[PDB]
Amino acid sequence: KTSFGSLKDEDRIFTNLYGRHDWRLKGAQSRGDWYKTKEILLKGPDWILGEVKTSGLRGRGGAGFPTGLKWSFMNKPSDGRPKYLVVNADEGEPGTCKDREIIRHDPHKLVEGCLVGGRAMGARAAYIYIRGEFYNEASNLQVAIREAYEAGLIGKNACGSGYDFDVFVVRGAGAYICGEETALIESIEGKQGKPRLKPPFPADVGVFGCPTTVANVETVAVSPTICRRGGAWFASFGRERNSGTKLFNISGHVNNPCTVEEEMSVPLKELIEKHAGGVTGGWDNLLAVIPGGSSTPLIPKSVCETVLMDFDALIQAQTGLGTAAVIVMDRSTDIVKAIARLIEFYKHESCGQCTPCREGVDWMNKVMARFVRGDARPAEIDSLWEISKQIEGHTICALGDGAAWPVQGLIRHFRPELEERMQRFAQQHQ
Amino acid sequence: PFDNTTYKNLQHHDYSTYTFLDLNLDLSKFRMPQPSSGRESPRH
Amino acid sequence: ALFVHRDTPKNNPETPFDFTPENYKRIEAIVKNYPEGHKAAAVLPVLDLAQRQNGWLPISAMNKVAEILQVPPMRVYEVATFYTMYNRKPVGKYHIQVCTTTPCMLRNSDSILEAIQKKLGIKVGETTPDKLFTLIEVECLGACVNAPMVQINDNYYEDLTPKDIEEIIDELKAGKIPKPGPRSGRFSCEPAGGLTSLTEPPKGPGFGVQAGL
Amino acid sequence: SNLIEVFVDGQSVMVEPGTTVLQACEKVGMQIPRFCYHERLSVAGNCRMCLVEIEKAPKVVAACAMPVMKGWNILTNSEKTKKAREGVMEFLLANHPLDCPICDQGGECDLQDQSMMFGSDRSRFLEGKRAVEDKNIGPLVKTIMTRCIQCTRCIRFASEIAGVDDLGTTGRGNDMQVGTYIEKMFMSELSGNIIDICPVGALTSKPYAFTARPWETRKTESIDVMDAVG
Ligand SMILES: NC(=O)C1=CN([C@@H]2O[C@H](COP(=O)(O)OP(=O)(O)OC[C@H]3O[C@@H](n4cnc5c(N)ncnc54)[C@H](O)[C@@H]3O)[C@@H](O)[C@H]2O)C=CC1
Ligand SMILES: Cc1cc2nc3c(=O)[nH]c(=O)nc-3n(C[C@H](O)[C@H](O)[C@H](O)COP(=O)(O)O)c2cc1C
Ligand code: SF4
Ligand code: SF4
Ligand code: SF4
Ligand code: FES
Ligand code: FES
Ligand SMILES: [K+]
Repeated sequence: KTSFGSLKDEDRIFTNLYGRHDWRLKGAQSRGDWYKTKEILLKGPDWILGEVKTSGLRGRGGAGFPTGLKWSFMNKPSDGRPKYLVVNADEGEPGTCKDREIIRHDPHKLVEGCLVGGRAMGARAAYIYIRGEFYNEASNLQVAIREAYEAGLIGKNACGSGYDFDVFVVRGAGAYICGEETALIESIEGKQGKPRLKPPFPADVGVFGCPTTVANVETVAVSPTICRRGGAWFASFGRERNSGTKLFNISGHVNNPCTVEEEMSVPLKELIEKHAGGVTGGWDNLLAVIPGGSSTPLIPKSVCETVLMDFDALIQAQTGLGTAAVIVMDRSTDIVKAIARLIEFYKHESCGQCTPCREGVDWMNKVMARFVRGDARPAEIDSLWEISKQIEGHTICALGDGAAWPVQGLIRHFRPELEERMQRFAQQHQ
Repeated sequence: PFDNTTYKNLQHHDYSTYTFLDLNLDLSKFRMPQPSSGRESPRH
Repeated sequence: ALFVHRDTPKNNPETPFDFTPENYKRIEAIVKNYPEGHKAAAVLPVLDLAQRQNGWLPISAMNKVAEILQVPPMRVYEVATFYTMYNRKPVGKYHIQVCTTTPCMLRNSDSILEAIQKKLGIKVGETTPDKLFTLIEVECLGACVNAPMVQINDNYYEDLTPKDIEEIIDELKAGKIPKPGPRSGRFSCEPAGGLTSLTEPPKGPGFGVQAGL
Repeated sequence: SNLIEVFVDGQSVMVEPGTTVLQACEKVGMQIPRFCYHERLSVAGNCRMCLVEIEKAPKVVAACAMPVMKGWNILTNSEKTKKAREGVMEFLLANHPLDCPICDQGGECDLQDQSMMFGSDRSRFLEGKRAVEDKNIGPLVKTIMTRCIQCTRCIRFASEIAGVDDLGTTGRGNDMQVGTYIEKMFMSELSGNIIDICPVGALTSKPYAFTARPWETRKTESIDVMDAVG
């Protein structure tokens, strides 16, 4: 197979993504959920982990780590401590709203995924870290959790298999840095959302010191479908080591911003011209595209023509996949102002525990504000690049790298616009 | 039949301030006994 | 805008505050949600519970939450100051947050912000003199495909126009409660030009399963 | 024998399991620069000054928090280690206030000493620095919070050895201040020892403040007689 995309409705993972059907237990069980879960729980954690590993499912959070190996990290005998599975439902990344749609429209799929994942790694219970701002989503999730509890699917003797499994929902308090898995673990324990250092990994010391595995909503809710349809069914899509279907949130200067499921290795041009309704003012009006939300560098029109929206093609285009969040900027935009606002957002969401991010993000904010104003010298632009090289790779967590990447991409792709802006200011003001 | 032109998430308009908390209070009766570390706090 | 506290007559440890017995039962359930030996893990929602008791957090819910969980008060102070949801200043009855992040400013959220400013007659971060509306700006709230948007109390209002937000304001002033949903043609996240996907009905259970399961 | 052999600068040494990089580097008689690590306090790993490079590994690890493994070779004088040290020093000195003549830590300051030893020689920060509101935490420890570097030895000392649990880190981002969030008078039997563990002049001795300078002081060792601990 060479042409990737044009996914039929028979292969979409998340039916009722648009909320047109019932989201409760009677609606979810009529769409295929909660079917033959007892045999899945009874077959074996080794079989479930092997089926996940053969499927080639990778990280849907944006890190790109393979899910099967990471889930099999905790497949070890216990030392007397309980084991925990935690679902990351914070989703503080700009441009990203797919997990909100999953927790608002398919909560029972998330609960069945929690049960299947907890069976796979022998977890004692499940914790869902919902976002604080998603109050209605959390209420709907807890309604579905109660409806699944009163049906005997979870709890004591879950799904009639003799395996106990408990589920919890914990609300956040408005912090994007709580989306990091170690900062999420620290936030559940009742401290500030300040990340830990690896090693020790969460598979050894996690929440409450117990072995704990943290996984995204989109990589948990697909696990019962992974077990039911089979590994090769998910491996049929995309390129090699890029299998699966992805939710894409397209927003920006676009006629119809929307969330849509598609194949992994679909070209970006086909997706943005088919599902998004096209760039405003035609294709020639397009100026830049950020393919993964605020964590990834942008790419101009010269790279956006024949780019495949998977991990390998995007990492070959000196950017990252991110959370498949397509932010589109046309020619009627102040691009430097947009990157300055992104950097100011990164300044307003940074825990401040470790020094290089805590100082360099503020320094980058001042430099980019002066660049938007234009009050600098041109060589300082190159100096700003060096500041990024003093942040990327010297931080506790990846928020500093996630702030250094868009500045590097903006400089590397639109240095002429920056320098012409500031020399125009220098001419017209001095 | 089949309906595809109506939004079914109409319950979220009728949520009060304490719906999450009272839902947790009602759901607390279905939960397993929590494990014990041997002490009531690490500061003990 | 200050991360340190000074003793005022309206904000001091001697300010009276207490939990209702139903809220005590809710706090007990929240504590029982966590493993034994880790009572401090209940400090995150319970303090937020106190916010739902008052609308803002003086330093009397801080000490009370520290007392009823056997934690030092400085941990509660750290938790309240680190997180932006916990209002340590008395906000208005309807807290309005406007998203000014790049996928929201791309769809001209500045016009909506200026419409709110010229309607309520306030500034950024200022409180209306009838103690009803508070207007601040925050980061991305997860409604990027329905940008621009606002968040009033615990209700999302997405795909807004200046006419839409001024209608929301003058209907909120009348005592009624608006509809927490997008105000455009689409309902939640579908494209406005019809369903580009999931036009076919779902296929139900027992579809595409493998042998041996 | 459970002890494993590691390599520093091409030289073999025999260390115990669970031993960090910095302990092995001290075992071979070298001192990796540090701000937040302490041999009597818990590991925080946030100052990021102790970053070194393991060979055949394209990411610098924190020597104060990374356990060693068998066969590792540690390069403590390579190019990227010096680049990381200079970058961390520049970030630390970006918001530090120009208070060296009027600060009691001058002449015995860790920040000045390792800035001379491992940092650069000029500042590229052309913007305006931050300013932190001062605090009053007692009649013994003079407090000027503008000079702090958020090393969090205050916090670990107050929570682990003194066990008073009064100090904390309020706020988020670069505006986070190390304080008590209220006018709390931190008084204990071991308060003044924080003046020992502050690497900067943020905390100073109030009776000793603006009285002398460490380079003109003769040191004479003696025994305490006020208490019977000796
Ligand atoms: N999904 C979202 O909303 C957002 C996602 N991101 C993305 O998240 C990523 C950063 O997060 P991380 O989880 O730190 O990424 P990655 O470096 O850590 O690691 C992915 C997973 O593998 C594990 N792991 C890493 N190194 C390991 C090792 N040597 N041995 C064993 N396990 C190991 C981690 O614990 C984690 O569970 C970036 O790619 C960033 O773009 C960033 C912002 C928001
Ligand atoms: C600063 C930061 C914020 C993050 N926020 C989220 C988030 O909100 N949601 C999420 O699923 N992952 C987030 N992540 C990624 C997680 O660290 C981790 O990759 C994810 O929770 C699970 O990855 P997985 O898809 O392989 O299971 C964030 C990472 C960083 C560095
Ligand atoms: S990189 Fe920034 S957000 Fe991440 S741990 Fe360091 S200070 Fe915190
Ligand atoms: S603490 Fe700061 S002001 Fe004092 S001597 Fe050191 S660098 Fe100078
Ligand atoms: S005042 Fe000194 S000891 Fe305390 S956190 Fe700051 S630098 Fe560290
Ligand atoms: S950028 Fe505004 S809701 Fe995400
Ligand atoms: S000494 Fe290791 S990070 Fe500070
Ligand atoms: K000192």
